[PDB]
Amino acid sequence: SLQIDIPDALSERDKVKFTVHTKTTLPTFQSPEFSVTRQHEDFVWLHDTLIETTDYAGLIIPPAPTKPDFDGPREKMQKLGEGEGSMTKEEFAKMKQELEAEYLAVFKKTVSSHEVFLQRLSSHPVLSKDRNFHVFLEYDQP
Amino acid sequence: GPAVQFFKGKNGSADQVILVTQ
Repeated sequence: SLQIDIPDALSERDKVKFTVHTKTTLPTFQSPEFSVTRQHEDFVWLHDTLIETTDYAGLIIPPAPTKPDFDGPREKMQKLGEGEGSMTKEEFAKMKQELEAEYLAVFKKTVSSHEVFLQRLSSHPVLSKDRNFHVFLEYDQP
Repeated sequence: GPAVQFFKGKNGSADQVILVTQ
């Protein structure tokens, strides 16, 4: 079996980090359980690479994940304090709490899109076997 | 502005977001 989930993620400056966790029985992997850190572009790279593969001409590659956008929430958070002085402590806390809820919503949607893409790949009997997909899953220089 | 760290809930555990130094 090939089981992939995204346990955790980080949003920073303008960059988003996903943790891609793999559980597998397959002999082809060096280890049964491992985790790596990947960025949205890495997901895009995999999709494009699968598309390029001559052998997969007759298969439909799963659509790439949507690029994550945290711009509204990040922009608001910077502004929030920012004007910490202007407002009361309860006002500040409630606002910070609100903006956090927003981050979480964006997180839930983007995490799902990235995870679903990987899960579709593992579903495919041919695609799961792909060498590039494997490297994406467990290559860890650090 | 701070980084935000997301933890997917260990179901049925709720998802969490935490403010990270940056």
